[PDB]
Amino acid sequence: SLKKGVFVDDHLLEKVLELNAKGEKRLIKTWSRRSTIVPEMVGHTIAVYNGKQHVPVYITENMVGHKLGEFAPTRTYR
Amino acid sequence: GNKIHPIGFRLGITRDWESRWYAGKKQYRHLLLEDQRIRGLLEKELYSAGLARVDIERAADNVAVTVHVAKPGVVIGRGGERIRVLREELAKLTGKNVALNVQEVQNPNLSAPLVAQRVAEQIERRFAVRRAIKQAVQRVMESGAKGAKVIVSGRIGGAEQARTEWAAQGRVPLHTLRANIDYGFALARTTYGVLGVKAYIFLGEV
Amino acid sequence: ARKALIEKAKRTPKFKVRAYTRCVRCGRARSVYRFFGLCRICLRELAHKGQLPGVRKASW
Amino acid sequence: GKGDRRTRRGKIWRGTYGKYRPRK
Amino acid sequence: EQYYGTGRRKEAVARVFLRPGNGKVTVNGQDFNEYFQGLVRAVAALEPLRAVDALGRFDAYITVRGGGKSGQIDAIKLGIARALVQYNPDYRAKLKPLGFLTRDARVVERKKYGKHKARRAPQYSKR
Amino acid sequence: KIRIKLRGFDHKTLDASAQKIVEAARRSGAQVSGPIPLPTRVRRFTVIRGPFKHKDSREHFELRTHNRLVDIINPNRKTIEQLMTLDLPTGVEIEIKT
Amino acid sequence: ARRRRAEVRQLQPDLVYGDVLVTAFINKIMRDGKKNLAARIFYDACKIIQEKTGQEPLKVFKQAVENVKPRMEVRSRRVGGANYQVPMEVSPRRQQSLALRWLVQAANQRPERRAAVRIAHELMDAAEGKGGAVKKKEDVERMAEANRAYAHYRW
RNA sequence: AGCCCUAGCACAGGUGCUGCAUGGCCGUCGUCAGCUCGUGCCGUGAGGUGUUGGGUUAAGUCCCGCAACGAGCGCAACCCCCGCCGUUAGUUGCCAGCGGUUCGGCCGGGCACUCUAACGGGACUGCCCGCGAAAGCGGGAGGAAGGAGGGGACGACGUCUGGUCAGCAUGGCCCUUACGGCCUGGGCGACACACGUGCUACAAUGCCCACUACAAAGCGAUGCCACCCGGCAACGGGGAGCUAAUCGCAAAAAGGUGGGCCCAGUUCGGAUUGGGGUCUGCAACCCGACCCCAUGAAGCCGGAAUCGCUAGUAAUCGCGGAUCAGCCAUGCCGCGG
Ligand SMILES: [Mg+2]
Ligand SMILES: [Mg+2]
Repeated sequence: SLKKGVFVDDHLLEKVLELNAKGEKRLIKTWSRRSTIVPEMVGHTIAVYNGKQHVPVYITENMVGHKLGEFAPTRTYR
Repeated sequence: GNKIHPIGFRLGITRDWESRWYAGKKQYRHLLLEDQRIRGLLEKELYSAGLARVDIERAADNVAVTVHVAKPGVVIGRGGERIRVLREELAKLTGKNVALNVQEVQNPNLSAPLVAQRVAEQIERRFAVRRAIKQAVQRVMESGAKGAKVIVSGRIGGAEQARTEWAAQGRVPLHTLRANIDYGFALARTTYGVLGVKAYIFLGEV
Repeated sequence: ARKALIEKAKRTPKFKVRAYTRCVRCGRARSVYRFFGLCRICLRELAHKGQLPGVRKASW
Repeated sequence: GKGDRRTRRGKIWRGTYGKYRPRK
Repeated sequence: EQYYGTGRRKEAVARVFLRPGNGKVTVNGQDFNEYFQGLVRAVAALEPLRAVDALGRFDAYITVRGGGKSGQIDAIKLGIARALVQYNPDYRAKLKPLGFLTRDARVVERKKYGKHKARRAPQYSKR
Repeated sequence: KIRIKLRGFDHKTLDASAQKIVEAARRSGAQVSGPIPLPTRVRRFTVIRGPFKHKDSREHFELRTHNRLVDIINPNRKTIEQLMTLDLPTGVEIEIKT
Repeated sequence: ARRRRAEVRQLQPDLVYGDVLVTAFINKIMRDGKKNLAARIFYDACKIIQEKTGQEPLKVFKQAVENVKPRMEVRSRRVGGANYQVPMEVSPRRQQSLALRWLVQAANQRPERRAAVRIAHELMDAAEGKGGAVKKKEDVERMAEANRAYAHYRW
């Protein structure tokens, strides 16, 4: 399950870090569902692609080490 | 849907390979693909010679390439104006230095792989599908063979129901290992679809 | 898609994981032996001709 | 037997090694 | 001084030298009963002697390798017998009636494709 | 003291082509420790006969490397002559050693 | 067995009492092809007929077996209208097998927790003539005899 | 000139439909003892005879008989492996025999033996009894092997309008700013259910732990990894050897011997779930396998039904390989005990 970094995506932090020099966005869309949710970069509601669309996932502290797609489920009535 | 390939079956006695070159577990893949694109260009751009075997040898950057025909000169020119073009084409893709023999079969109606092509040719020139078989067998049986047999698959005469004409003579002991039976397979790209032609010539023994 | 595919399998790719074998003859994704680049089909074929050196029918 | 990764058999069968089947 | 036979039995080969006198039997550098320990049938391997009455008035030195403990057991049995025909022509006329002299032709028959196991085919359900 | 390897697909023409090296090293060399045959390295392939589902009924192909070994204890240039060039191998490999 | 009448696969004699009939028995005891353990068991069982009775094991074995051989049995028979259990005699090869089969089975049905004891007791209790083997012997003999009426077909 | 870039054009491309337009290749009846032809003869003819009959065989195998006499595709035999002996050959065998041995066939010394691998020999109903017209059948001797010694490869005319246009080839038809292409993500892994094929068990002829060469096919130089150290371990360091009958994967496991559990849903059985980690890979949520701590489910040998196998077979126990970064392999193809 890894232990040398958290294999989280370049294009995502670039956008998170440089969003947090004063930034409060929900319109933030992404296809990088395999990137680990990073220590406390919370607040911002990410929009995750499940294969069909982007899901409004508002993020909290207690859901950190989890990868992004655990919240954007990929199939229906399960 | 039974019956082995009769060369495959006999690569023990009674028949040797179209490639007598040794090697090992990282060259073979490539010493092969080459081996093939060689015959790739040869079989396409030398059809008229009428090339039966295309035997090949190797020993690091040399290659024997003994091309068998019975129209041997149609490969050459009238002195060497083509056979020079070819040792040129070969070594252009084969970044190596290519030998290039040429050969004559003293009797081409014993060359199954020709007998096939001949009959195949005829079929495209809307010929007599059944007397072709009748003739070709008699040709091969004429050149002192011990046994002959020819097969066409189907759409015989453009027919909508695919059929199968066959004809034979003398022995063709397809179950004997010491048989020495040449096997020729030819295509036939007619307007209405592809026929397929097989040729079998018996000779051998002890 | 078998054409745009046979080609793309010759390329070098973003990340080497996306590589793979492919019957160089019969352009084929599955059952391609490493010591040949050859689909079990386009293979049983050559083998029978003798175009494959030293390869015999096994029997015991 | 062959299904307990914590028997020795469990590991022969699985093919693996570890505490319950070490590499000699 | 010396005598020989070569016993074989299904991947198992038996180098056997007898010597006169004692009764002890070294096998791959071990006493018989250390190599064949608990293995209830081994006492048979030296049955060829009890056949001729050389009960235990030979020693024997024996290398035996290849495959199996019980196959070895029978392998030896062939040596112990093929050895004494070559220390007496007439050691024959009462080992044939018991046939300690036949090789024993039998061997792991081959795994065939499509079967599970040589002969055992798989399970037909029909509907 | 010469140690030359001989690998092959064709069993009959190692024992052929490299038993010219048990003559042209006996006639102009001297002592010979004969050909020693090393166990074969058999490479089996197993193919389903048809192009489609018939998972039983297959064919078996094996390509077998026959390995042959030669030692000769008189290293002259009396020998490196027919054993420099005078050929009849055509799909062989050789390792030259000392 | 359409063509020939099949040779009775012969057995190596025992490496102890020297009896075919023993190995026969040993073979039946054998499970997954483990003849070793199989043999240990039968011998270790002969030891519990010293410790228990003054008699010689072999004699007990023989005499118990002889006690579990049936003489009659009902072989089934179809006829177009009903099913008929027809009593015929028992050929000595079948006797041999049923007995030895039955012993082992009777024996593995017993309570004691160990191979060599179950064998032993059974062997004793049946040479006395009160085996659970001997049950499924007098039953067969009885089942014939009760169907003594149909005993006039016997093909 | 080439070659490249945009604007055109002729064209490419399509795993888009048709296996009932096809080729090739496979499966099936079935390794069943059959299916035919030439000429003669019988019949107005379709056809028959031959190929039926009697004996015999695994077999249309042979024999005797006969308006038939022969032949071809089959069967058998020619090829591979396994059994017994010889010939040739020594970086695998060895006190087999003697010397040295830090006691590791390691060091000289030697292929005798074992083996490795190439060629040969051997079995033919040839011998004796008995029956028979014959072929051959029942016995016996010799012999490693008897009467097809055991396993393969090998599939007749043809049948199933069998299978496959998605391996490839191919007639035809349909798409051609899209039924072509390229990418990011998702799906092929969904789950009230129902069959197939398996794996693992339900235990004491058993489980557990310790020790204890019986070895008999294969794979390895962008690799097999000996040996050291770190870690309960997966694995991570360093690092030797071997293009490999030399070095490595490699421990075979059932077995043997000791000990332990005492008939308990258990020291049987290891499903489920919690947690912490290892590895491969750009990346392991959906969707990897591995190690360890915990959790321990159903299962006490299975209704009516139904499958496999006749001997080294079945039952049972491990070993390797192919594809492959890794792997969902309990599958497959193989090896021995
Ligand atoms: Mg009439
Ligand atoms: Mg699927």
